[PDB]
Amino acid sequence: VLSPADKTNVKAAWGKVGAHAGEYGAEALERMFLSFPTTKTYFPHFDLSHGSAQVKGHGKKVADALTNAVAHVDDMPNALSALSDLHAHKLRVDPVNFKLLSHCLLVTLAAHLPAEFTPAVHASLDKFLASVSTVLTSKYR
Amino acid sequence: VLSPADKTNVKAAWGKVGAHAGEYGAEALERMFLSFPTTKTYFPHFDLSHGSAQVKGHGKKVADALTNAVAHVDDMPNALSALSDLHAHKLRVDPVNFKLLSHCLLVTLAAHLPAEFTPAVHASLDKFLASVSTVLTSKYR
Amino acid sequence: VHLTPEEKSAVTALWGKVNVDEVGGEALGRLLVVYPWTQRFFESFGDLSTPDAVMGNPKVKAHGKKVLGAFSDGLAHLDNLKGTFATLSELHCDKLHVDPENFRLLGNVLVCVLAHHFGKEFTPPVQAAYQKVVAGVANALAHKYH
Amino acid sequence: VHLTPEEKSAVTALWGKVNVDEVGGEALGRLLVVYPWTQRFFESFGDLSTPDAVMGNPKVKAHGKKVLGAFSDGLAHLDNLKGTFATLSELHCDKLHVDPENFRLLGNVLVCVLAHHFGKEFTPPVQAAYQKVVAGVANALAHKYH
Ligand code: HEM
Ligand code: HEM
Ligand code: HEM
Ligand code: HEM
Repeated sequence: VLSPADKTNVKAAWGKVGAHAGEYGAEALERMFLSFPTTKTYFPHFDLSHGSAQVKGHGKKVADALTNAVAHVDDMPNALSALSDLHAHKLRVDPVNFKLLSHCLLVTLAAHLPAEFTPAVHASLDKFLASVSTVLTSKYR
Repeated sequence: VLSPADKTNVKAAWGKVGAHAGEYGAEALERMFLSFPTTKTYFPHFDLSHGSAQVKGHGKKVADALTNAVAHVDDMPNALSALSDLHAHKLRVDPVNFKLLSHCLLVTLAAHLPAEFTPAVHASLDKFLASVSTVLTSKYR
Repeated sequence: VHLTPEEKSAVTALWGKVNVDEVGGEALGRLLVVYPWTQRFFESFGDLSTPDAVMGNPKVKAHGKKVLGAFSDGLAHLDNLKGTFATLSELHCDKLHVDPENFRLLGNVLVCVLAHHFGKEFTPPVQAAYQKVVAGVANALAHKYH
Repeated sequence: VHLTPEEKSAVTALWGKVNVDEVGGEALGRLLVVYPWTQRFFESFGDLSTPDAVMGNPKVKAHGKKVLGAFSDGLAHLDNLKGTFATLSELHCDKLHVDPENFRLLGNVLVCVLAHHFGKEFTPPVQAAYQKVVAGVANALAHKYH
């Protein structure tokens, strides 16, 4: 349930994302930490300040992982295995949180890709992100 | 995930249910109606009172499905396509209600499998049901 | 909700830049597109067949106005959100039986829509303030569920 | 919670047959086995590796006793849950920062357990009644999340 129409749209948006990916990724986190403090809880060792090179640094990682998923869009479960493990077993993130992070990514994607950010597209990304998350928590259910 | 382990107990417990299935689906429905009345909103063409033939018949229908699903626990997607379309496109059931009816399923299972409702089995029946819901709502993807 | 002043301000500020006749329908529209099961409530509206269809339905645009309006009395009454939204709560819970999760969804999209129009202006801290309000609002509508 | 007096009776009457030393564990333990992200809150209890690891853990069982404690406590004061769980909302929302949907989870497993223990004695109507007790509690502990 990532129809082609869907994959395409995803592709394009992320397409238009390019290099900004890192900063965008960073953007969503800060947005997330700021809008949902409770999530800071997983980043104790972190500098969760307005310009953390850590936060900068993580944003890239996340994005990089997002790009990669985009790329193996029909093999996520596989392209994401390692991450799924880290997230379920080692970090044990309350599944609830994935909903938050993804809402933050969208919001960011919208404020940066107005022209692309359309209904059809908004719907597609959401589904995408939904999947990525699903996969990231498959280690629970 | 329906690890092999999972697929087991599930078959174990479901098998254990056997001919009682229909009566239990009925319970499970009845349980939902009483506990989450917001759910009655979807069966206006039914007499929902305790006697309820209408409900009994529906119980059988749902019991029957969980079955073919246990059967094709591997490929429930091709197994439930028919139901998914109906629930997602035709009825637009709000996803959340699946979580409800599943809880009432668990709760019906527990009550009739005293010796059989183990923490492990409980967990496996929980994932099976969740999976089904997923298929059931996959068109919203 | 609570908010700081400079919080309560910037919400209020930005809200000022909001084209009312539009935002409501963008929001309500996108909801019926991204979370299609919500259409069940709006069956009478007409063609929801496609995004464009939904995005252009006039019952959809018109109702959106009504909705954004409620957000407006709400913005003016950040404390008494409870009281503010009380009649709506009955309507929504008691008569319509909408599931509360659906309010979080609606608010969340209003946010994507705000982000959508304001771009860089809709900074993280603005979203955060805005996040509070949407939540307050959601709660308030869910009251009669409690 | 409201609870019509026949619910009142029902509930109450049920609880009186509950082995607290033992239901408290079934519950907490099953939550740790069913919704495993919950474990992170109890690193300290030690081995939680497995259902069996989880069920034989005394620490767990010990704690489960504390939980049904608050349960009866609250149960007794349906009229005023907020007062009963004051300190609770705090520890949970404020110090532990536990997501509230989890509180929701604990209630359902408690329900599932009762069902496991009483079988047919645990009727739909009764279940309905506790279901209200549960949500009522859950809400109370969330309060300090506003
Ligand atoms: C779109 C969903 C997500 C993606 C793509 C993602 C990706 C990643 C990646 C790539 C890493 C680090 C890998 C490495 O160190 O090589 C990581 C670590 C982490 N993730 Fe996620 N993640 C997601 C969701 C979440 C959510 C919802 C949370 C909850 C707050 C979360 C919390 C963490 C934490 C705490 C770490 C590790 C910090 C450390 O290095 O100590 N992740 N994630
Ligand atoms: C495990 C979850 C579910 C299963 C296995 C299931 C299964 C079924 C089946 C087998 C039917 C009858 C199909 C036919 O007519 O051939 C049906 C119809 C229906 N379902 Fe579900 N369903 C599930 C969840 C739900 C939920 C959560 C709701 C919402 C309350 C719901 C509402 C309905 C309604 C209103 C009908 C229509 C009956 C009629 O046309 O008279 N279902 N479902
Ligand atoms: C999220 C915050 C929401 C606000 C502020 C809001 C506001 C309103 C308002 C102002 C009305 C019209 C009452 C009047 O005529 O004065 C209304 C009606 C309605 N609302 Fe909402 N609403 C919200 C969420 C939702 C959601 C999530 C749904 C379902 C997906 C929904 C479904 C409806 C429907 C179906 C009506 C039709 C009323 C009628 O004409 O009978 N609303 N809402
Ligand atoms: C749902 C109803 C709940 C009740 C009635 C309850 C009750 C309690 C009680 C009585 C304590 C110890 C207080 C003391 O003696 O000082 C406690 C502590 C704790 N609770 Fe809960 N709890 C509930 C839900 C949850 C949930 C869902 C979680 C996490 C998934 C959770 C996590 C914890 C933790 C981690 C502690 C540690 C406190 C310590 O170690 O002393 N609780 N809870």
